Amino acid sequence: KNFSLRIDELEEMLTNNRIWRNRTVDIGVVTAEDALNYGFSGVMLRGSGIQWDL
Amino acid sequence: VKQDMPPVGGYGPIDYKRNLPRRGLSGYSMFAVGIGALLFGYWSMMRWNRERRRLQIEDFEARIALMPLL
Repeated sequence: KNFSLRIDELEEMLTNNRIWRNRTVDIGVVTAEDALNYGFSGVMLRGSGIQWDL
Repeated sequence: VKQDMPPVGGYGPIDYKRNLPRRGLSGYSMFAVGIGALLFGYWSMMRWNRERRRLQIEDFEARIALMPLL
């Protein structure tokens, strides 16, 4: 019950911050084909637009 | 028997959605507040600087009066 408010506090802290974005907006861009051919699984696929969950 | 089970009606609601209330004012309000603060500061500074110029002129003419004896 209380963990949703905890996640809301964390997302208020980190997501909207501009300094947090400046370290993460254009860092480590991986294409879908290069993620598939490198044996990536999980979030590495799901952050690249590949719809795949076990 | 006795085990760990949920009740007959189940448990209460549990949230899983992002909650950002969007608290604050519009841009026009804060910009107008800043402009009004700037205008108030400019007016107060103009009044105090004119008074300080008059005081400096008075002190300078005091030195003008005191110069020949020195």
